[PDB]
Amino acid sequence: MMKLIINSLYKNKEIFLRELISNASDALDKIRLISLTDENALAGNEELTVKIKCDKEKNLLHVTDTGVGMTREELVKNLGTVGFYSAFLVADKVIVTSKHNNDTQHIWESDSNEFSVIADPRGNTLGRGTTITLVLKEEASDYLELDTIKNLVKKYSQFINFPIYVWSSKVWDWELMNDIKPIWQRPSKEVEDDEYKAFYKSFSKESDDPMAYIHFTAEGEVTFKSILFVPTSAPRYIKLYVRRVFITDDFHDMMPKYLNFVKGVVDSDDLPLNVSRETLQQHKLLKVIRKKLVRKTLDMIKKIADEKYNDTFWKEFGTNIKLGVIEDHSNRTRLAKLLRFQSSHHPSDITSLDQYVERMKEKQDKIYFMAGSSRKEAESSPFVERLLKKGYEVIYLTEPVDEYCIQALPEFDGKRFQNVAKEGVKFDESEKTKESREAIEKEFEPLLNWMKDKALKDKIEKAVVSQRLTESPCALVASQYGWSGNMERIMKAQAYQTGKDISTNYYASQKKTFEINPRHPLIKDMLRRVKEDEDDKTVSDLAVVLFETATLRSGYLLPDTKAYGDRIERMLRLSLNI
Amino acid sequence: KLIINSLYKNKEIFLRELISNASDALDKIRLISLTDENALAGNEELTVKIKCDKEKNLLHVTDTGVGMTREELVKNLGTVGFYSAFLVADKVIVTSKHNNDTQHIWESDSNEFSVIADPRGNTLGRGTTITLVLKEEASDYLELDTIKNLVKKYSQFINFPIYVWSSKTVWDWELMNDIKPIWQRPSKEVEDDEYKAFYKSFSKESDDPMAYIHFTAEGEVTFKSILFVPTSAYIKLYVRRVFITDDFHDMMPKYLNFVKGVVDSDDLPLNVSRETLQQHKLLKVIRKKLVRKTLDMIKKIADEKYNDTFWKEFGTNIKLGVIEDHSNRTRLAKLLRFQSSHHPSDITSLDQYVERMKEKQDKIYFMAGSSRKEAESSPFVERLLKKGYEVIYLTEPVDEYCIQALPEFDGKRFQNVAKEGVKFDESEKTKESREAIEKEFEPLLNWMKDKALKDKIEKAVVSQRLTESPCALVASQYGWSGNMERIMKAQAYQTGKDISTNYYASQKKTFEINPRHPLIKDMLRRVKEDEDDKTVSDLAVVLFETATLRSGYLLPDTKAYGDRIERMLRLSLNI
Ligand SMILES: Nc1ncnc2c1ncn2[C@@H]1O[C@H](COP(=O)(O)OP(=O)(O)NP(=O)(O)O)[C@@H](O)[C@H]1O
Ligand SMILES: Nc1ncnc2c1ncn2[C@@H]1O[C@H](COP(=O)(O)OP(=O)(O)NP(=O)(O)O)[C@@H](O)[C@H]1O
Ligand SMILES: [Mg+2]
Ligand SMILES: [Mg+2]
Ligand SMILES: [Mg+2]
Ligand SMILES: [Mg+2]
Repeated sequence: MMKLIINSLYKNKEIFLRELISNASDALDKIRLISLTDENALAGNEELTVKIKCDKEKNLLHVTDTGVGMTREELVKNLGTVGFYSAFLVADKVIVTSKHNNDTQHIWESDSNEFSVIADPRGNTLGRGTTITLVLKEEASDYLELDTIKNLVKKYSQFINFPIYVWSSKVWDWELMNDIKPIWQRPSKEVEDDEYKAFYKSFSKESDDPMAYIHFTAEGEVTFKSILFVPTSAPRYIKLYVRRVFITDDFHDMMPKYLNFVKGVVDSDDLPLNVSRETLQQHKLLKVIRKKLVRKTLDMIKKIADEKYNDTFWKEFGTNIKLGVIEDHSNRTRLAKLLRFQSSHHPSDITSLDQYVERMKEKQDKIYFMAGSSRKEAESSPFVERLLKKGYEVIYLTEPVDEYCIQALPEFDGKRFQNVAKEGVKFDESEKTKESREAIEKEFEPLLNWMKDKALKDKIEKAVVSQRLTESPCALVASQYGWSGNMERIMKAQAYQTGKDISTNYYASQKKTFEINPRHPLIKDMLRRVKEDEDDKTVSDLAVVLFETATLRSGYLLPDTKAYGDRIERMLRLSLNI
Repeated sequence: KLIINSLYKNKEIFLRELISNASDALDKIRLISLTDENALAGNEELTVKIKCDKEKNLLHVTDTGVGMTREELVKNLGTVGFYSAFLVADKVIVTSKHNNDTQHIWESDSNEFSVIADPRGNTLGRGTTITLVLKEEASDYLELDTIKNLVKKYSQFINFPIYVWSSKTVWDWELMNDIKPIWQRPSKEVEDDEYKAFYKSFSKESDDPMAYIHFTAEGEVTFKSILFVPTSAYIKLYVRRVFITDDFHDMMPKYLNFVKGVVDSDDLPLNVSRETLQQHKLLKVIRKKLVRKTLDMIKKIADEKYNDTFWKEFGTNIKLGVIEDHSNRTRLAKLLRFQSSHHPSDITSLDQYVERMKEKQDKIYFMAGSSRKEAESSPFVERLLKKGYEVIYLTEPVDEYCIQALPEFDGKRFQNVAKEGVKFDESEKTKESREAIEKEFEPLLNWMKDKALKDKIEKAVVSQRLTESPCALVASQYGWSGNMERIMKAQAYQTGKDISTNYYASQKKTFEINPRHPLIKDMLRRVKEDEDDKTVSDLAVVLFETATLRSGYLLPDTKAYGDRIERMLRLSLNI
């Protein structure tokens, strides 16, 4: 898009200046950074400033910085291959006078297409820096006013930490337009809400408010002031200053990987200023600063209003909190309180763990969960039937990270987690219920022994009477430390996309505990016809099909769909005549 | 203090690491001299001079390389490598002169150290001398007979002159080294064992390379190169025989990142910057020639070895190659291997599939699965197999993508058996017989479309691809199959999210039925008797839900499926 930018930004026509001030300030950051390890880098031009002149006589607008500038080699690359082209929205011809420490002064000219670089016939005028000169077009020929620049600078120079002067009448002399003092250095009581929002937009754009922000000052082992932000959306970051001097935004180990979405500034008066980037990154004080940034980020996330947290924060950054529980051992408890999940308590609303706890029964000491690939799968599962009926709430885990997240959290507020698809599910039992159960177990013993010893031999660990089923005839339960259906699934996907066929593992190719419902009509009939004739194949063929459907119902992959299907066929044939 | 009596087996390797280091220092100062004329001021020469001393019990390894500054001496020297010098000595004296600093002396007694300015001052001009005060238990190294064979043993591929202090019965330096590079020699004269020894000199891998190629490039650019294929999953750039770098990451395309070798060009600029030389026009011409010659090498590998060994290791690289490299796609397509229904385990080439194709067969049929077993027991391939058509099986994630980037092989288009478009030719007697049976089952076709499976299927038709299977779900040509439903939705669940309202995930499929199948015949038989019957209603849904799993898709509602199954199980027992 050559000339297809002028019309798409006819709204933001005045931003040409903001884009130039931005560039000037960046150039000033770079040379100031070089001078921290080179005592005579400022020798060409002592001051670090932004100067703007209106040359209405010649139709020129001058933006002069005393920054790093550009070399002969840098002029042909950087100025060619928003941004710098923003100048062409108000200028037909663009000329930049520039002087770098490692080369002589040159003048770069361009209409918009081709280019040419010549040495400035005047010699070295700036000493160091760059002057952006714009041959201002007809409709833009009004910026060269004694108040237009004055007012535009005073709104687009906000948050520029270098002094900006304009050549003005009063005698023609420079006049300071901005305030050099950083807003992160100002006390919180004085900084307005709009100012914090405007700051967020100034270094990340997007023209929408941050989700949240925190402005703090640190006391103790290390001293620094900081402003941190939570963006409104997960993008699909942190600027470090030492004694008010910009150093870098390339330090990625500032925040742990789970809090990578956080944006902001850190200004430390304790870090070494007159040192290299490699030395500062591995500095011991940085690890202290980091621990403080994480805690203050979590303070900020915690402060988000209840509804907004669930409806907005959780939706974008819930996974990050889940990864946080796994990574951040020292902040685990704070993070566990930030977790939100779906549960049987409501069809869609998410719940905290504290809210789950408050809803618990007096003698319930396990936080129950069902892990699936979708809510629907998890909620229509055979394992939640009795729990739900008797009023136990079950958390539903529908993302693959969820199970590693729970698996990394031994307890929550004195309560241990229990996977309903696994051994360890308990119901408080009255003496009447308890005894009525023991009678059932003995009544169904000839069916349990038949299933284990012949019908389903070498398929199941054992066959028992279940206490977790309502509507379902049977289900497959994994051992307490074994793999569930959801884990088998997650692992098989991982072993296919990356792994080298982990078929003969340990607790992957193992048999499960086959639990039956003594009140289900079909199991009742099955007990009857087995005691009469144990070698009745019609019952034996029916046990296999029932077991294989339980496999699917339980969340496990079927070992051979061809055979299963062929059984279903035979069943359907002897269910009619076909 | 756990290396002295173990590292031894390789016990005399202290010299190899010291020769290697000297050569690196020599390589580095020469690299600086290309842009800087004042680099070789202290010394004009670039040598390695080893010297023996019986009386003082000292062994000096002297180089005229870059040298080390005082700051570097403290950091670099200390904790394979430089430490190996403590296997034969218990005190290493390092004298070093660098262009940016005065001459210093570093000494270490394996534990502690010290670094002071040399009392003698500048005696080296530029470089380092490593003095070894040998142990009296392993001081055999100061013997002329021993040192002469030891330097030749570890300087075969060192391209700087190595000298030793010797005499003829007149003391002077002698050359134990031929600095003409292996790549610059004529291809005929270089022995096979020399190419192998060269591979281990820079890879430090011990084992042989799987394959190698040594060629001289001609035409648009001229260079000499030796490229290697390793046995299990870095290119050195030289200009005018002068080492430049090995940090040019894009020398080879990403798919061929396993290739190791050297490139020596007399057409590239020498006295220029690394940044500049990386973007030079001739380098891209070299890059294109490296790929083609690499592929030439991969093609020269014998048949069995290719499938048994190359394919097992780098097969995935070739598949990624077909996708990445548009220019060499046709060359790469011929390197692809897949399993097929021709043999239970053997993999086949596409040319081999083509040679087996039927007279008037225009398509290469493929079935994609999570494993071979699901692919080979798919309803989709039933009649193709029976009629003698071969089906390629795609059991890996990349496969789907690989074939997709290949619009044709040798004039043939690929056909997914899970998708509409499988062809079976027929005579007028077969075409009319089909059109008769098709109109015979049409009442059932509309009953399944408008009653039984009203909003679950796109259309119900009579299949020509089944033998044993009663039915199957067939995908649209512009739709997703079962395997692609996975690949996509096991990444929307894994990474993506909110893909319920996707492109075509909740899209209905074509429900094909087998007219010769007992259950489909008796379903047609009973569809005219009542129709309002809930037994055939259940029969058809249960069969449709079983066809789904059987077709590679997933069951909408598993519970409802279970509930159906058990009502049928009620009939088969209590009745
Ligand atoms: N005043 C200046 N002094 C020195 N170099 C400059 C100046 N203005 C522009 N440049 C060079 O031109 C390049 C592009 O500038 P610009 O198009 O504004 O993008 P940017 O500032 O790098 N990033 P953005 O903030 O998105 O515009 C910069 O990387 C500089 O190297
Ligand atoms: N003769 C020498 N001249 C200049 N520098 C040297 C010399 N010998 C060793 N060094 C320095 O000491 C460092 C450590 O050497 P060494 O322990 O052999 O590892 P390395 O040379 O970096 N790589 P490698 O030898 O493959 O393990 C090197 O990085 C060199 O900078
Ligand atoms: Mg910019
Ligand atoms: Mg069958
Ligand atoms: Mg070494
Ligand atoms: Mg039921």
